[PDB]
Amino acid sequence: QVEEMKTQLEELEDELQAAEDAKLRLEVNMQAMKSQFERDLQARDEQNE
Amino acid sequence: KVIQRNCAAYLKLRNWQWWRLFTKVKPLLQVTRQEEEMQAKDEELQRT
Amino acid sequence: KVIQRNCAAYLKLRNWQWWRLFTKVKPLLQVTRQEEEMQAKDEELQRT
Amino acid sequence: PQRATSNVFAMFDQSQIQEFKEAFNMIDQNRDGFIDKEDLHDMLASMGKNPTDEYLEGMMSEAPGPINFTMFLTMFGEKLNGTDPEDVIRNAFACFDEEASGFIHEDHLRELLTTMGDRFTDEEVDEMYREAPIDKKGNFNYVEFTRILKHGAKDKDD
Amino acid sequence: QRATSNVFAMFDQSQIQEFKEAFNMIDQNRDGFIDKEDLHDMLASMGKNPTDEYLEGMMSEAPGPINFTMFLTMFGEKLNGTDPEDVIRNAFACFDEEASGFIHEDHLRELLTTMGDRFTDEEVDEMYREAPIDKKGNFNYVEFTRILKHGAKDKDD
Amino acid sequence: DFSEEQTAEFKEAFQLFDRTGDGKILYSQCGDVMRALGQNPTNAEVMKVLGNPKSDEMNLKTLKFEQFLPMMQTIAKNKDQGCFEDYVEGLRVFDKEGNGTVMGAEIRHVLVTLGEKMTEEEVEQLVAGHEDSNGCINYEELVRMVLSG
Ligand SMILES: [Mg+2]
Ligand SMILES: [Mg+2]
Repeated sequence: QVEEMKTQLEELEDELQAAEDAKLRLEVNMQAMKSQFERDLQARDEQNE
Repeated sequence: KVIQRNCAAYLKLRNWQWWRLFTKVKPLLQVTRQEEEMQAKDEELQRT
Repeated sequence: KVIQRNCAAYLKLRNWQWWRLFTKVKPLLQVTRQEEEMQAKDEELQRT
Repeated sequence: PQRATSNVFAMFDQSQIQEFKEAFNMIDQNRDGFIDKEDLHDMLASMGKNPTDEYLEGMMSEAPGPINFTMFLTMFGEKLNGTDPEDVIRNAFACFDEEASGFIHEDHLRELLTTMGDRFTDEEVDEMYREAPIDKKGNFNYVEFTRILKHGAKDKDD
Repeated sequence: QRATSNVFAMFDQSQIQEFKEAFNMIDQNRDGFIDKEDLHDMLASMGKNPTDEYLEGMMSEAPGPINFTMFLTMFGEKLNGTDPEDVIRNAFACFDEEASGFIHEDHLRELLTTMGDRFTDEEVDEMYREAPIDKKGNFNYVEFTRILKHGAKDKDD
Repeated sequence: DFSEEQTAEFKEAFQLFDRTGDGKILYSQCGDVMRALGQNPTNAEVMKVLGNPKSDEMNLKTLKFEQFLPMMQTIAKNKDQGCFEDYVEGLRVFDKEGNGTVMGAEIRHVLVTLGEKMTEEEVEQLVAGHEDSNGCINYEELVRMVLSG
C-alpha cells in the first residue's frame, strides 16, 4: 500500500508539475503571439498610413 | 522566476555533478542524424 | 600537380579494389533505402 | 518527495531511451548487456587517451557491480527533473524582453535573476558568469546559452 | 576479451551511419564478427551464386581482428587524404574553360599521359575502357567524378 | 474580519513585496498593494494612517505585517464611496460640444493644473484601453473601463 501510494505521489506530482508549467508558459506564449499579431496589425496600419 | 531559476539550479548543480556522463553525449549527435535528416527533409518539403 | 596527386591515387586503389573484394554488390547495399532520401534531398536542392 | 523513481524514468519522452540504448550498445564491446572494465577502458579510449584515473570504477562503485541496461537508464533517470526542452525556455526569453534580441544587460540580468523569486546568492549566481560565455558591453545572448544548456551546443570538446 | 583496438580518426562523418546500417543488415545474428555462414547464405539471397571460397580466403587474411569498430580502421588504413568531388570538379575544370564535361580525349592524353607525370599509356586506358566515353569522344569529367566517388558500377547480382 | 483567506492573500502579497528584505514593509509598498487589492481611496490616507506627516526617509518607513492587518480594516470601512453620476457630470461640464470631438489636449491641461500630481508617463500611458483616437470617447467608455477593477 505504501509503495503504491508513493507511486501515485511521484506520478501525480510529475504530471501536475509538467502540465501546470506547460499551461502557464503556454499562456505566456499566448500573450507573446498576441503581441506579434498586434505588431503585424501596426504593420498593416503603417502600410495604410 | 520560478520556472527559470528551477531550471537554472537543476542544470548548474548537474553541470559538474555528473560532468563525465554528460561528456559521453558525443555519439548522441551521430545517432540522431537519421531522425534529424528525415524531419528537416519534411520541413524543407513544406517550405518548397 | 594537385590534380595528379589524388586522381591516379584513387585510380591506383581501383587497381587494388579491396572494397570490391567483399562488396562487389556495394552499390546494391547503397541503393537499399538510403538512396531514396539522398535523391530526394538532391532534387529538392537543385529545384530550389 | 521520495524521489526514488520507482518506475523506469516514466516521466519523460522515450526517444532519449533509444539514444541511451544506442550509447549502451556502442559502449558494450562485449555486447553482453552489461558494462565492464573491458568495455569502457577501450571504448572510452577510442576517443580518450587511456586515462590513468580509475573513475570507471567510480561508475561501477556508484552502482555496485556491472550495471544493467535498466540500471544505467534509471541512474540517468534520477538526473532529470524540473527541466523541459528548449522550446519553453526560448519562449520565456522571448517574453521577458519584447525586442527578443537577447540583449540581456549584465545589470538587467542580475536584477532579473538574483533579486526576486526564490532568494539565492549572487556569488553562486556568478558561476553563470565565470563559465558561461556572456556577450560584451553587458548584454548577454540567450540562443547560444539555450543551446549549451540543452545538448545542442557545447563550450569545448575533448 | 575480443582484444581489438586501434587509434581512432574520422574520415567521412556522413558515411559511418551507412556503414553501421551495412554492418547491422549483414549481422543478422548480432555477432560483430564476419562469418561464412552468416554472409554467404545471405549473399545468395539477392546474389546469384558466390560459392567460390575466396570468401573463406578473405576471412583468413588475419586471425580474429574483426569487430564493428575496426571496420573503420581498415578502410581509413587503406585510403587517406581524400577530397570531395565538387572541389575536385573545380580542379578538373581549372585547365579547361568549358567546364562542361567536354574535356577532349586528345587533351587528356597529351596532358596527363606524357607531360608532368611520365608513365605508360596503359595506366589511363582503364579509364578509357572501363568508364564511359563522352559525346564526340570527350572526357565527361562530371560523371567521371561521380563514378570516382560513388557512381562506379559493376555486376550487382 | 473575514476567514483566513484574506490573511493568506496578505501573506502572499507580503512574500510578493519581499524586495530589500521580506520582513520590512515600506509604506509606499503597502499603500500600493492595498490600493490594488480593491481599495480605491489612497490620496489623503497617509495622515489617517501614519498619524505623522513625516515623509522624509524613503529607506526606513517602519511598518510590520502584524499591525498591517487592522490598518486594512480601518481603511476598508469605506470612508468614501462615489458613483459615476458625479464623475460624468463633471466631465460633461468639462466637455465642450457634448460629444468629445478632440479631448486629448484639455484632459492633459486639467490634470497638469492640479497641484497634487505625481506622474506623466501614466498621462501618456492612458492612451491604451480604447482611449486611442483624438479624444473620441464621450467619457462613458473610459468610466466603464476604469470602474472595472
Ligand atoms: Mg560487457
Ligand atoms: Mg554477424
